[PDB]
Amino acid sequence: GPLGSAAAATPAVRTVPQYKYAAGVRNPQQHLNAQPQVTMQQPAVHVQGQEPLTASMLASAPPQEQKQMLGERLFPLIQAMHPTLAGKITGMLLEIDNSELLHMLESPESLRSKVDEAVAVLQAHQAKEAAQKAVNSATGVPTV
Repeated sequence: GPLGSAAAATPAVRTVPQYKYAAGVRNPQQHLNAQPQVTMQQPAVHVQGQEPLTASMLASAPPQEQKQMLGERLFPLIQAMHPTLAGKITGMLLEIDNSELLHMLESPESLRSKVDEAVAVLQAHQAKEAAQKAVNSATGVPTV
């Protein structure tokens, strides 16, 4: 790496790291009939809306909301990823394990994978046994 941010030691700064570790534990059958272009496994969902919120968006406001839109502007965006399951997801992303707060700002996919994952954590902390008694740690008058 050029600067002292990450650590991977790879001159291949063109492609993204292989985050998909395909283990060869399964039985490698034939099914080698996939030569032409595959149009399946991908619905007809084009991009009609605008650019969503993520790490890229965060880096778009270095001297502005570099540490804000990550969990204070993503709210209207999460509702898209999850059935209006937001309201706390991204807001949590500014207080989660902290590692998700870092990865989300460093990857245009982390903010999404860590958000969706934080959802599993939000639901487990919502109406579950993770009910908090402290009501003074909450917000008072919502700003705009």
